[PDB]
Amino acid sequence: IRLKAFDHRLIDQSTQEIVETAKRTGAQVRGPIPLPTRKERFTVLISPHVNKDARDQYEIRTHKRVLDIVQPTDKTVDALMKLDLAAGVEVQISLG
Amino acid sequence: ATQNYGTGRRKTATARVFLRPGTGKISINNRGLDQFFGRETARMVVRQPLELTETVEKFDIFVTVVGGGVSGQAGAIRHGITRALIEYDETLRSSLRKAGYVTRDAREVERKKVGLRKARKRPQYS
Amino acid sequence: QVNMRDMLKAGVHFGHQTRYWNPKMGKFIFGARNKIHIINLEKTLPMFNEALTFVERLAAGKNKILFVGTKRSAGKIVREEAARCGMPYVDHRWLGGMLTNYKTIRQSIKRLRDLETQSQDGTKKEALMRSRDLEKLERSLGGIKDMGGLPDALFVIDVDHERIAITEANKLGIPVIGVVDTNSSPEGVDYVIPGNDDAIRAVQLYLNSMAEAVIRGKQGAATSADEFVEEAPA
Amino acid sequence: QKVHPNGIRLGIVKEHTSVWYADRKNYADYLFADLKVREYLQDKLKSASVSRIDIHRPAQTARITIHTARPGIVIGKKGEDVEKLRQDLTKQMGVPVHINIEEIRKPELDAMLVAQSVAQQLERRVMFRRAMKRAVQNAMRIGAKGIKIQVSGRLGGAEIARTEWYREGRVPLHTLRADIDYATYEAHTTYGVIGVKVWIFKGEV
RNA sequence: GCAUGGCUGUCGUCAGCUCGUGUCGUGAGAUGUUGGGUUAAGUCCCGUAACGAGCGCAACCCUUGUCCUUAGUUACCAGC
Repeated sequence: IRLKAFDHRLIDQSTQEIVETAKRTGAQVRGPIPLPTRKERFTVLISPHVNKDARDQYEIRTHKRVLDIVQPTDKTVDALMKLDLAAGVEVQISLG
Repeated sequence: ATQNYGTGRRKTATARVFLRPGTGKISINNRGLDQFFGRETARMVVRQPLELTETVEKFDIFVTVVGGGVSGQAGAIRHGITRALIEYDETLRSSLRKAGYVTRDAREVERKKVGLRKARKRPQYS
Repeated sequence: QVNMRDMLKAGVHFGHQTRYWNPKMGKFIFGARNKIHIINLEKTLPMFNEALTFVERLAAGKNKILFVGTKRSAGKIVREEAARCGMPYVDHRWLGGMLTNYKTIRQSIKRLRDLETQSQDGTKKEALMRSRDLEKLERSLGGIKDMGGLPDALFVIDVDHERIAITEANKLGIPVIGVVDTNSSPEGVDYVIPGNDDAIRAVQLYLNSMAEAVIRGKQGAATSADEFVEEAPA
Repeated sequence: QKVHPNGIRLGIVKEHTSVWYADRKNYADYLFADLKVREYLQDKLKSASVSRIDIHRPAQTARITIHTARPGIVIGKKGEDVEKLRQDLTKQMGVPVHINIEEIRKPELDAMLVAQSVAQQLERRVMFRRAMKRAVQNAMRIGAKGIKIQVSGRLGGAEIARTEWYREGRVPLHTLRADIDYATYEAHTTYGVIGVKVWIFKGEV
């Protein structure tokens, strides 16, 4: 299982929404593993007509997060996907 | 047992240092110590905390170091072995706090800032 | 009290010097013995008894009497023979603008009514950051717990030291019970006491008369608190 | 000069107005939808004052929560505007569209709702200060702890660019812990262009 | 761009800039905000016709440096 979102106050708060709501149904799912983080810097110029040394630089992040089942016997999380997706979490399934 | 685990980081390096009783076995990344560090003064700097605590002949030393620069890995071992020597007791604690070996060197590189060219150098005006 | 040996033994007669001097006071002087001015002994006690007459006249009339004159040397008798339910007092320097800027002081007593109770809780240095300010507010606003109205009796123990309160009194029209000396001027004060402020005995024997005359005023007010409702002895 | 009071606190105080993840091949094909939605909706809802238009993207369609302080004007006789726009938001945004409407109880404590009224008053030829001394005290009988309102522009004069500045209460701006609203709505008079800035300060933490 | 909004440079990341009520002055003003000590700092302490409040400075945020807990694939190899 792999998860992609934009802020750690969603994506690392929806794993407990999956770990609790799958281990309850009997199957063993281990602890989630972090991945390296995408970081993209964007330095943009700020003045309309030119004054070059005034700048401003941003950064867009992307948090990744990987789950790991042990015994696949539950289609419970397959129906509870619209619940576990909330606003900006994308879940590609790797049911190991 | 008597295996002792020692880590140490200096200038974005990282060295696994294992320490156990032996007879002068100094091996790093499956290489000899004189062979690994080619023609530098830091061949003796890795021995400087060892010969200070008069244990140069009494241990096996197994070192695995990753990353960093050439003479930055040699500093990682020197900080790394001092943490491995103080797993025993605090008898050699005062022999190394006074020696200035235990403190990790915090001096890391500084980022380029806009307007400037280097970290602090700026172009010439008139 | 009215006794003469209270006046003789306390050290009332002596003045400051002969060059520290004011001829607006010089009507009430007796001599210049050994280059130190001797105040008059015979015009003091008729003035002094009639001052306590109007203290007692106010004290049974449900009002306030204010004790001032904060010197750290000899003002502790003002700290001591006060602090009861009918008389406020002061402990530190008189604040510039109190009777005239009383609207501000109503806002600054709001902090005083909390930081005693706020020290129930007591981070670590953050408790000391607010319990430090409780000492200064106790040093100045501590003697006044009354709020509302203005004090109808200002008892000034030293006129030369505090011209601030006399000016702010006469802008509002409240009686000022001053104790002048040789060098200080007898203007601005209402009921004069031509006395002295150079001994611990004289500053005490002026004030045992004042706090006793308000107890009998409160004893007179307790005599008259039944007169307010019942009319048979009223 | 005074970096924008949302762009320094996205994080510790406020959050985005639109949350959706997108791949690097479709990221710039959802932005151009969501930026000509907001130019569309405010030009239709010029009355029935609108403060915030949030957009979520659930699985494969949409969700929109339009906020008005007067929902009865928009939902008029059971959604005669709601289903009429929901037909026609799909024509700009090919997914099926949800439309949801909440209330903005205490309308005098959000900066967009306040600053739209300033443009209304200053285009009725109301005095530049009698409009605004009353538009701050009304927003101080209930609610906020500090308000700044700057009114800059032509201000009726010949060649005059003065700035009215009136403040009440406490407004910090170098504290990231605080909670500040901000809005700039403009005004087109019969001469000149007047811009209005609002800095409603709600409670801190 | 000297009809203006918006957005940026500059003095200068320099330590200042103002108000309420009060008193002094015929008035424009002034006092608070000066004095002694001290601070990167109008930062603090003691003083004091002023008592307070705001903007600022500080802290709140990010990152780097130490350790602890939760986590082990695609990362990791001390033991096997």
